[PDB]
Amino acid sequence: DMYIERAGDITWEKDAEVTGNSPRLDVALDESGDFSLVE
Amino acid sequence: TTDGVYRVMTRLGSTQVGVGVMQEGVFHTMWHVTKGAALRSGEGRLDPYWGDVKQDLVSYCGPWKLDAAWDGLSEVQLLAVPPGERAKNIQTLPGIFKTKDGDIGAVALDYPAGTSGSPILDKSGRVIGLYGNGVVISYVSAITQGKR
Repeated sequence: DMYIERAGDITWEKDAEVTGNSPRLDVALDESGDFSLVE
Repeated sequence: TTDGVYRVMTRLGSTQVGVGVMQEGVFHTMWHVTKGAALRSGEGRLDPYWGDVKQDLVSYCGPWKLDAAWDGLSEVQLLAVPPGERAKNIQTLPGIFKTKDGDIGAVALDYPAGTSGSPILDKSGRVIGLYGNGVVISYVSAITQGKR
């Protein structure tokens, strides 16, 4: 069985770690909700 | 029922299958996390109210409440709730999924699968979408938002 447990407030944190790129990707979304790359 | 971010757990032992957002009395997560199953919250039960496989979203106890959207320019924060770790904020500039139907923000962050449903926040603290439906190029998640 599936259950939920509170883990925190929804808040922005001023001291957050910062990481990751910002790629621009062409994609398609199919009926099953799956994204795939397009060329 | 308290507003906040929550782990979605299953049971021999317990495993974290995802995350979701309680806001305005409604629980929001990704369809692939729960497959629409009812959820326990203490002694109470949360039943699904709306869901859509193509958007990969589901709401419990009422209609989808989250409506903010990425502004297309600003950094955002993934409020990641990884299995076995405290909730933590990861700031990033989204990239973009370009589709035939318009552009969707995307975050190039690769967290454990049990992190799916974690909210992505704008600078005001509003939830602009949920993490965990995406593509591999590294994994890149759409910023998936529903309709209020």
